[PDB]
Amino acid sequence: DRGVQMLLTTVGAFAAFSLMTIAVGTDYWLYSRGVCKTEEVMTHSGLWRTCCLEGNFKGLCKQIDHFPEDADYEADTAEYFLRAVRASSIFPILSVILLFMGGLCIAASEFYKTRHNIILSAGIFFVSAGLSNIIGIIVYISANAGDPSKSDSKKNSYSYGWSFYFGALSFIIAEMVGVLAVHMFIDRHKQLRATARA
Amino acid sequence: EIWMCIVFAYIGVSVVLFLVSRFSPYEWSTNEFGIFNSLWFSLGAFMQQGCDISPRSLSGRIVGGVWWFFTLIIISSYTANLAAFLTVERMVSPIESAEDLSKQTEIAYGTLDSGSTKEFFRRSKIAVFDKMW
Amino acid sequence: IFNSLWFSLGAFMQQGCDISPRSLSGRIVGGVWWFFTLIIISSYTANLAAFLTVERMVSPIESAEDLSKQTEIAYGTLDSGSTKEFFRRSKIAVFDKMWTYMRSAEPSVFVRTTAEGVARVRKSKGKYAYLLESTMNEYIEQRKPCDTMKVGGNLDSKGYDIATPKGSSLGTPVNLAVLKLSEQGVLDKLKNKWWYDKGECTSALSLSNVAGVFYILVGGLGLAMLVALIEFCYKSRAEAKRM
Amino acid sequence: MKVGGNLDSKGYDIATPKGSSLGTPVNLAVLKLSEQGVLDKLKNKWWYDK
Amino acid sequence: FLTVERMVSPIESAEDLSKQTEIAYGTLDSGSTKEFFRRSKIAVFDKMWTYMRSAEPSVFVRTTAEGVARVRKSKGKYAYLLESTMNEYIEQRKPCDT
Repeated sequence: DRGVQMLLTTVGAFAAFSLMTIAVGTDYWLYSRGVCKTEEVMTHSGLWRTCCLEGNFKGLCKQIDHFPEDADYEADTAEYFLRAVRASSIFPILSVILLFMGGLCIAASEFYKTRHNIILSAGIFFVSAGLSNIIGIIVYISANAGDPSKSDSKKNSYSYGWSFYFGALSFIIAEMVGVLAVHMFIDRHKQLRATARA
Repeated sequence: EIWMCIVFAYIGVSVVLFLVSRFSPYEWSTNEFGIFNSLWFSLGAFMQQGCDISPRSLSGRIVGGVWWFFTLIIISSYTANLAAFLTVERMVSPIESAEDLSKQTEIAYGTLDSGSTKEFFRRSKIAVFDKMW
Repeated sequence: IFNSLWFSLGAFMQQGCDISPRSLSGRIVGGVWWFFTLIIISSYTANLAAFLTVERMVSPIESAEDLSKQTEIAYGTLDSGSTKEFFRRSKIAVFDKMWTYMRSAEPSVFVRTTAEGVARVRKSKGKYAYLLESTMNEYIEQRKPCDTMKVGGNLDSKGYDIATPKGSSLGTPVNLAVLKLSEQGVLDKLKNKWWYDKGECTSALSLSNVAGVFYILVGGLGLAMLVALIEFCYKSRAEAKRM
Repeated sequence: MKVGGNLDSKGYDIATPKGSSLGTPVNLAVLKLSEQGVLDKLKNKWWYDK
Repeated sequence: FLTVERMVSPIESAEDLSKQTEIAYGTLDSGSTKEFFRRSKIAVFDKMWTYMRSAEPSVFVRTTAEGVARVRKSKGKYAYLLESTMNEYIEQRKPCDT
């Protein structure tokens, strides 16, 4: 049914957008021992700052420095490019923006019933948001492999938090909603052709 | 992380293939790439088990080609790393420092009930020994 | 022309083909391409396995005997001091062969003093090792830029003592004081304060090893989507003008 | 197996009576043995060689 | 399997025998062969002598006939050190298992 499909698509789009927004903002991305305001202690690393956990200075959210220029080293250009991409968090933010645009397209689709191309644009935005979320996850993990505290699971035993899994769940919902949006675009054009046949 | 990203890439590839195969009304269906069929195609491509259908459009073929390259690289890497693991034996010690014993709790540790070692830990000003003691 | 490229790509990736050549020449082309693909893919897998295995068997030097047998990395002591005298007079089968290596070696592994000998290790990008006191080794390990490290255990045993003139009233009380500090742990705390408290410093394949294939996959997905929308827009504009 | 470094520093010494004629020559004997590596050889013989 | 088989290297010199310990080696219980190791200071030779002197069970053999017999009965886990001229002669004798 058109109504239940639209309701499910709207609910899923809102859920994915909220999950992505929470994941970007929240700092429970990774559990790893680190030093606040660079004493080492267990911390929950996020996307911009990491706060001390069960430590002497517990609650100190030290900002994550993405350019360790202590040794004044540059190495290759690719490492600097990856560090810059991680630091700006361009891809999770782009995923959030694309999810918002898809949601606004879905909302505006009700106002403009005769314009079926809006629903297709919403589906494209949702799929692109999922792709950007995938890129962001890949870049995040790759840059995390640079530092020993976020790597070496054998000894460090780092753990991913619920905020990271919120973004993982956000990608799945956005892809699921993108399937529904394309299905509704297909149904709308099929109905238009069926009406013209009569 | 590799397995998680493999699952995510599989889902994304399936969705993108379904979208590029059936979104255009001017292609209406000539192909059989529904969402279920797209998921089946991607799963078969990843396991290198062939396919009952193949994409015919340029976009669907680009999606299939990049997924095939990804699958080839990933399967070869899995086989190579399994061979490396089965060839070389790497036995490591879970504990190699005093501070590591203090940090963990699964492995117990103790000293003489009466001796110099007891007084060393009972009276100590280093951070590690107190956490140990 | 378009379907031939698709067949060749599918054959190279060893994936399911929708069509197969039926003529003799087409089948010859397919067969030689299949043989080439089989050889190339097997070669890639075998070379990757060799890379990973050889990297897995690599073991860094930890002890002196490990350093003694291998010759790729040079090592040497000071031009003077007790380091050479220890090796020259050593009768241990491990240490003596190290002394013979340094005596006959070009360029001279011996350094004028510790200052640039440590810098020699720094500028040798891991190809040269320096032998010196453990206490000073730990100090440099804890100083900027934190690029040198101490491996293994001590080759011999020495000690630093409080020096007092022979026949002095401060001999016995100082000796008792030194033991009292060691028993209480003051000496250990002082060593920690001036070395570490004031210091300035797996097997499975990781995502970093295969990040490029993920980037290529997502870029291909984006390019395919862009092509699909371009085709759809062109078809819509063509149909709109016709109607 | 033994893992990690030593926690502290301790030594074994040759006990002698207070104010005895053997106190001094024994001290030089131990120090002289250490320089020539006899003590290292003696430890190696009874620990690793045997 | 294939890589490990390719990495397998049989012992080929005195040094290779000294480094490993799975394959035991012995000498005559009394003779010039035993005296050679005792009054030896070269790093390869004396390193074995520490093993030979302190070994359980004793690797020394009373008679040369028993030593060669033990080599054959040990299916390759035991090695015999003896004069080259007699070693070559036995190698050409039946059943040609040494």
